Amino acid sequence: AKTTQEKFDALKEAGVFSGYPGTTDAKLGQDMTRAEFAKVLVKLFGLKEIHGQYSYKDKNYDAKNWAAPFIEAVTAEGLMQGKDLTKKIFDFNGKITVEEASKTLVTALKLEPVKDAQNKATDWAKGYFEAAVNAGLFSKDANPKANATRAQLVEAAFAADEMS
Ligand SMILES: [Cl-]
Ligand SMILES: [Cl-]
Repeated sequence: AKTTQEKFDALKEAGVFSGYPGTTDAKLGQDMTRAEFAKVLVKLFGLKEIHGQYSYKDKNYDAKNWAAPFIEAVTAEGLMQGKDLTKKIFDFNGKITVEEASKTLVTALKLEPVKDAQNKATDWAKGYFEAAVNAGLFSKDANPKANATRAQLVEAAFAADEMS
């Protein structure tokens, strides 16, 4: 049984997660931005970065934003969409949620959302969260609406990698 720390160390070795300067602390209790999570997905699934395309209207979403090539890759791949679709806002500094991460991973693994799933997720996500739980990516007792912890994302990424 690998611990969350051992799963993180393996993912860091692989270039999927990064740690922090000066310490071996992986901050497993802390949160992750949507920009960072798009980079995680690009590394985890070996996606091509997309330069010189900008699908969203967020302020400071341009060539000087380090995250755009990753955000564009997960967008073209169908993994992430904006937080709001009429204004085309990605919310790159916003934190990724359990249920958002669930939808990305379920889609990337070509799994099927569960129809008429009953759980605490936002309506759009109930099926994705349920599919993610059933695949072992998140615990049934996780809060789907919460910001996902780095621990949770490590576990989910690790499991997804094994399924691929
Ligand atoms: Cl921590
Ligand atoms: Cl969990």
